[PDB]
Amino acid sequence: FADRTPHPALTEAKHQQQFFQFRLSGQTIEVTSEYLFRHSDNELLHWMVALDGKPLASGEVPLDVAPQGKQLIELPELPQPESAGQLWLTVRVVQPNATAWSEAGHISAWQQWRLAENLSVTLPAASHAIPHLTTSEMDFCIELGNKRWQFNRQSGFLSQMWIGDKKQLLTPLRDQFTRAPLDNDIGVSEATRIDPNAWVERWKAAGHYQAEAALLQCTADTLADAVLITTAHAWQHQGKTLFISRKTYRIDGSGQMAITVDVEVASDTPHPARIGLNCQLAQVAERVNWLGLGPQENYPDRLTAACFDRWDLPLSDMYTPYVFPSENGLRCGTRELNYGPHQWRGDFQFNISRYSQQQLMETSHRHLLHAEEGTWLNIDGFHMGIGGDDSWSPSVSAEFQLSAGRYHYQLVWCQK
Amino acid sequence: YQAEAALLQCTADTLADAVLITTAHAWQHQGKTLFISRKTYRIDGSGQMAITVDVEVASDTPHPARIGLNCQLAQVAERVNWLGLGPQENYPDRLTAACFDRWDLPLSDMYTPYVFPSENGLRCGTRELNYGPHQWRGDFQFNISRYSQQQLMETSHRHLLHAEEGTWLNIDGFHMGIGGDDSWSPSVSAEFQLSAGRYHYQLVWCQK
Repeated sequence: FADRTPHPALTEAKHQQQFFQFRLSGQTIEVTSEYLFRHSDNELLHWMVALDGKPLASGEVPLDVAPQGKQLIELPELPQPESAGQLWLTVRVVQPNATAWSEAGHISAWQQWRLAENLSVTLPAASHAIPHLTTSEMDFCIELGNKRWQFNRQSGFLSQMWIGDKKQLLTPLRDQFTRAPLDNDIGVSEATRIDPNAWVERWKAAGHYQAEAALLQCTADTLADAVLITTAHAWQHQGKTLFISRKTYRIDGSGQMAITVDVEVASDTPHPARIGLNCQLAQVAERVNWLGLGPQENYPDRLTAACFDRWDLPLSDMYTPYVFPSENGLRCGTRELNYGPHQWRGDFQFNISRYSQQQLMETSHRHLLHAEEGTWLNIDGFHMGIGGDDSWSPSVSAEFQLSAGRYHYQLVWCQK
Repeated sequence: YQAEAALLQCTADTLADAVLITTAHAWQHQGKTLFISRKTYRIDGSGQMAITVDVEVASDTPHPARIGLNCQLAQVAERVNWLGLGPQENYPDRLTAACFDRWDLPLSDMYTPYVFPSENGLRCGTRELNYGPHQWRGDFQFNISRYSQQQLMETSHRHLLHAEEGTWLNIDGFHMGIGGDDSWSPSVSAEFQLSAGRYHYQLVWCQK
């Protein structure tokens, strides 16, 4: 920024430009120096092995590598844990002494790998409570203890949740296929010249910002130990169907709501910017805690600098204050998200903030944004890349476009 | 090749207009779990059986060659009719020559008689498959023949293969590439390996 505060992209540059490259083969790390003239005389390697966030083993090794040379670091016998989960190894190069240009402790290079995974073969514990279904003309209502869910039979969405007598939502949980466009999406270098190939022009022309959801199906069924809700919606713009979404909600005796989503996208509509859900939660909390890539904003085509771990930040750090407001603050590769009493589990990307996508799209300057009531949550199964080979022509590469035609993802929503 | 399926869950439920069966299995080899598979079968009043499959693959097992279903059908028919890429054998990294259309061939043309027997006769990008009274719909790759995968793996020469009773059907949601930059070192490119960790696909099985 003009005051010399970093954008999140600066960390991506730092990581790709590092002077140490790493390879893993079994228990061995090979370190390669990309210095041309200096010996690595102010460098030590810290390694850590963690199991879904929890530390297991750790260590340090001095680096003694000639310019353009290699060093092989053998790791100790790593622990075999009992429990399920993925093991992660992280190495970081630390400069122990100050230089003319850096403090003591400066981190100059890092890298992360997956080690052994143990898949979870334990079935969930059978609860004695059965959720109860009530049918009115307008609603399906499910009760279990103090918890209550309500589904609107006309719109076909989850419209409210109660813990005790405290409402949890200000806006229903609905599909989202759009983002507040980024500068790379807008694709303009001269204010007088509009490119009809820019992503934002293609999305407005196809009617992605105006598309209306029509209900096809909304049904409720009692199983032995669960209530199952089934919905289907079609998004249409002037006759043409753009997207179809089929959903199941399974509410069991443990309180957990499992959401399964299947989406179809018309092959001749421009590929969508995302496939996910959004809602406005009623409560504002101070912290956000997640298990996934972080701690800074990261996107499918800008996530090599980010590391899998357990991260915990104040809500204000989950918003990037770009001077021209846009979609911002995404975290990819996430397995668990905790915010107030809610927990979401799955394999998803999310962003969380006090500004809606509609507000970020309508506002030309960051100082004109005002915090809305509650918190906006966007949870995505899939998200398009951001591009940036240039900013005045489409720059997202074909492997980061959502072009598959059919998409599946699942979430669990529970109260921790 | 030796992995054994252990049952985790098998449950049945009546809905308003359907029966729903739920199963889960784990494939294990000497303590280690390689794959988990969760399935639902929904049989409705129209006769159609909808199958939904979700698979998890351990990140440190070598990526699998395919993720699908197989069975041996009791009947032998003369023709195979499908809507999808064809008419010749095609694989995810060799399908640019094939064209989407409605194809109809005798069963014997769905087998490629390579002199050294192997996996053969796959058709990708398929939306509908008809064989005798059965119809399968979805988005899948399939192969159909009188030889099992076990027979093709054990037999060194094509003249020593014998037709089994009935027809073997393999229906895949996902299939690895075949490679061939060379044949004496791993040659499948990373975009054709099944490395995603989690996989979903669905089929409808009905009687036309």
